[PDB]
Amino acid sequence: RGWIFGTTLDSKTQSLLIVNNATNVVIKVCEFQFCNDPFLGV
Amino acid sequence: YNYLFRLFRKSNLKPFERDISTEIYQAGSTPCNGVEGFNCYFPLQSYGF
Ligand SMILES: *[C@@H]1O[C@H](CO)[C@@H](O)[C@H](O)[C@H]1NC(C)=O
Repeated sequence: RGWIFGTTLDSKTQSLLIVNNATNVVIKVCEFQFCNDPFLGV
Repeated sequence: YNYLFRLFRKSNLKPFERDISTEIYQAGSTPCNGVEGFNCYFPLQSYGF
């Protein structure tokens, strides 16, 4: 359902994130905190 | 001093490349250890208009 792209993928620098959640497609590049493995915990 | 520019990098930017990275630029033999020093420079500067 999704992808991370970038150089370091560290949740610190600029890095593309793409997620499908069935209601929407959500895209971010954020210089911001995420999980080290942000799977959808259904 | 609120307006800033980059002065150094590994290589010149590609068309519309938008690199924020603030890590110490290593320009030679010595490692930078997370600080400025010999061969090791902070990549941003201010105009100070
Ligand atoms: C999908 O993401 C949007 C925010 O972009 C959110 O409003 C929506 O509730 C999400 N859908 C689900 C099923 O969580």
